[PDB]
Amino acid sequence: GSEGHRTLASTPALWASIPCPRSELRLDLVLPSGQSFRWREQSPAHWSGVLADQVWTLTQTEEQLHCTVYRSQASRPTPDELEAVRKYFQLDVTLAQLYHHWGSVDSHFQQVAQKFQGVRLLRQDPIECLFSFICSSNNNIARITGMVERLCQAFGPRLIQLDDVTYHGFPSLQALAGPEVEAHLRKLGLGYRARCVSASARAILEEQGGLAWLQQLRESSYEEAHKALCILPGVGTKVADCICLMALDKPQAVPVDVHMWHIAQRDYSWHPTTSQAKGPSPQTNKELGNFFRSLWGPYAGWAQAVLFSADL
DNA sequence: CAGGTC
DNA sequence: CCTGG
Ligand SMILES: *CCOCCOCCS*
Ligand code: NA
Repeated sequence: GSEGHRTLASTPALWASIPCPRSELRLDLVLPSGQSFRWREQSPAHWSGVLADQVWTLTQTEEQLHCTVYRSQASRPTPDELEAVRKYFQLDVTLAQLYHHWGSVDSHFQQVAQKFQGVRLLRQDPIECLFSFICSSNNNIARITGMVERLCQAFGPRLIQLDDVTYHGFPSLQALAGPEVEAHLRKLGLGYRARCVSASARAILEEQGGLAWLQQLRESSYEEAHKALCILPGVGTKVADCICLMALDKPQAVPVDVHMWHIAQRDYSWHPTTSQAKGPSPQTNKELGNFFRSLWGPYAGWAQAVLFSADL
C-alpha cells in the first residue's frame, strides 16, 4: 500500500533493521509508559511518531528493531537516519549490563526485573519534555496525551498526513511564547497549566537567554540542571527531575512521587532518618531520591523506570 | 482530600 | 494557592 501507515509485511522494501534484541528494548513498555506522550500503535506492534523532525514507524522482532521513515521518493532509511533512532533509544546504554548491576546490589530488583526486560529511557528533546511534563501536574497519562496532542496540532509545524493522522512537530519556544497562547491553550483543555506553558516559554526566551540556556543544561551538572529548571513556572522538584532524567542526560535523577514512596516502604522498608516527618515532604522526598541513588548507583532513574514498568 | 506546585 | 479521582 502506497498510502497509509506502513507495516513490515505491507511494504518490506522500505524497512531497515538495527540489531537490537528484545532484552535491550521493548517498545510496548517504553513508548506508551509516560516518557513520551506522542507515540501511537496505529497497527498492532507498529508504533508511529515523530523522531528527529520526521515521522517514523517502529516494530520489532526477537533480534531486530525494524524502522521506516516518511520524508519525496520512498526508500528504506539510510544509515545516518537510523543513527537518529539509536540515539533516541540510547542503544549504547546496555541494559544487560545495567540489569546485572542493579540485580547485584538489590535482590528485589533481581526478582522483579526478570519478566520486565527492555525497559530503557528515551533521550527526548528538552523543549518537548519540559512542556509535556509541565502539563503532567494533577493529571494522568491519558489526559496528558490528549493535551500534548492538541497542543502540537494547534502550534506545531505540519509534517505529513498518514491515513487520518496529521503529524506535527513539537511547537517552538517562539510559538508557545506568542500572543494569547494561554487563552488558546485553555480552549484545548489545559486549564491552569496553560498559564505555566506560556509563562515558561516567555521566561526562557525573554529572561534566560533562549533555547541555548535550556539545551546547555545537558552539559551542566545534575544539581545545576535541576536548580535551573526549578526557576520556571510549573516546574517543581518532581517535574524538574523528570526533565533531568528524560531530556538532560541525568540518569541519576529520581523523580520522587507517592508511587515511589509506596515502592520505597513496601519493597525496601525505607523510612526517613534525616528528618522527623514520616510522609512526603520536600525534605523526605529529597532523602528518598538520595536513598535510591546510593542503592542503585548513577543510573538510579533507569532502575526506577524498570520498577515503575512492573506496576503499570 | 490526594497529589503536585506557588 | 490549583485540581481530578
Ligand atoms: C498545585 C499547583 O500549584 C499552582 C501552580 O501551578 C503550576 C502549573 S501551571
Ligand atoms: Na518553579
